[PDB]
Amino acid sequence: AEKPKLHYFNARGRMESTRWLLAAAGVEFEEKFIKSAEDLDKLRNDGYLMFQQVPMVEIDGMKLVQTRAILNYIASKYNLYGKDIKERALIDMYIEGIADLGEMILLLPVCPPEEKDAKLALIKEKIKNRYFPAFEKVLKSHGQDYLVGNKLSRADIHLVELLYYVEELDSSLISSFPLLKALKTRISNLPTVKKFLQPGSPRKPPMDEKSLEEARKIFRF
Amino acid sequence: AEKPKLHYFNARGRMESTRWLLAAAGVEFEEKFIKSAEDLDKLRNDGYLMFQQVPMVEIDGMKLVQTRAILNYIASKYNLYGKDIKERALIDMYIEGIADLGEMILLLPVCPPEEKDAKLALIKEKIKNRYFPAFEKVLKSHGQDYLVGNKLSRADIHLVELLYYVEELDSSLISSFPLLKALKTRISNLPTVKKFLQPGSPRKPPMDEKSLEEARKIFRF
Ligand SMILES: N[C@@H](CCC(=O)N[C@@H](CSCc1ccccc1)C(=O)NCC(=O)O)C(=O)O
Ligand SMILES: N[C@@H](CCC(=O)N[C@@H](CSCc1ccccc1)C(=O)NCC(=O)O)C(=O)O
Repeated sequence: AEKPKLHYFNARGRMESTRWLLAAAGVEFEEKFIKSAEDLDKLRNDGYLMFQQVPMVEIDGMKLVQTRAILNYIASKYNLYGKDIKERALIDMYIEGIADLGEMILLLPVCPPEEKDAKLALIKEKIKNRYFPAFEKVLKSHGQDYLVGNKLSRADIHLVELLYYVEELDSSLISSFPLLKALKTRISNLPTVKKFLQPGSPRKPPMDEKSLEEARKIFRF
Repeated sequence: AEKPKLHYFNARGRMESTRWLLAAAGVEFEEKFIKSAEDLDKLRNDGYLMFQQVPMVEIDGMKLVQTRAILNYIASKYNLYGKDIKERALIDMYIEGIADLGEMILLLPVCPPEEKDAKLALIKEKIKNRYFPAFEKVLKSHGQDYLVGNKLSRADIHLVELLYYVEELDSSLISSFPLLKALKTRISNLPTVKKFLQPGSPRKPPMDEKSLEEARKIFRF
């Protein structure tokens, strides 16, 4: 209990951006998986989850419960949040555009089957016209290697993680965006991220039929 | 252009928590309203909106675009974000539970009319069982006047703003939560917030038939 213990089920879900921030920061974590609905209710009843939900992360003696509260703490603790407030204002504006798009991709497996391909067509229109041009534009304006202060931050890890999810959606979207392609390569070869991308890591896979089935059972949605 | 200029339409919407944070911090702002869809496209074409959307806030020479990026900057600039990172980790966990609930109430006027009362019944179940007990519990644990460091922060203004929206939904929900009732009274009598609650302020009203009509026209949803 010096190693962060991330409480969640065995899936990408809402824990994955934390798994990537901690691993890129070189921190080693421990995971306690929720296998059943009763695993989640025990957690609730013991007073571990402030709003009855997970992600939950035991770190520095706190039972931290919200995604954005978990990430903001880790990003500050490990110097991945910029040097001053004008610098983390640019990081929050970029990474919140990334969480808007990321929420669309995250929830797409739960979409009503009629809607599913209309939603997917809308997510590809947003990537082409709105989100990727915006980020191509900040990398093109300063011509530096990193999104914000010519120093690695959480905006780069949160953006590259998303570029991996968009590549699984359709590997053709990124092709007209050369500076994003370059940033993906670059952050993917950093030793901490490279370790994480390798075959034995705590990194999780796409949601399939059986994970979504387990997710509906545990979280009763 | 020393006064922040908040760009949005003339409604509560996603700008209202900024209107409350700035006003409680004693800052005076200016508002440029979007009246039409073309008012929004001019803004887009001039390169003011990074992801083609509003809220947008011109502050300290930045055209800041995301809600959480706007609020995090103002809250840091005006000392409303806690003293250290363990203190803003508690503020982010509390205020993100408040934004979950607040998103439900915000979007309720746009819900499909079949669904509307089932959604409203669900929001009242969440308030009674999940969100208000959680906050009653932190005020009861330390017995202090403020949610986080016995000093006013953004967690108190964001929570009281919500207690006003829940009171318009159903004035009976808060009654079994005495310490929240007390915090509402207390923050409402601070001179900056009191000024804002008074009849001539930049504070906005509930969404009605005609505001939602104007909102669908400007934002094409
Ligand atoms: N805003 C919260 C959201 C948390 C949340 O919704 N958690 C879900 C689990 S994450 C849900 C999920 C499942 C499948 C795919 C994506 C997300 C949960 O615990 N549900 C039980 C409850 O509400 O009582 C956060 O970011 O931490
Ligand atoms: N995550 C963004 C969300 C921004 C957003 O959705 N903005 C809307 C305006 S806010 C929408 C709204 C309307 C009525 C009631 C609640 C919210 C917008 O500009 N839409 C145009 C577009 O997407 O191209 C934020 O927090 O800033």
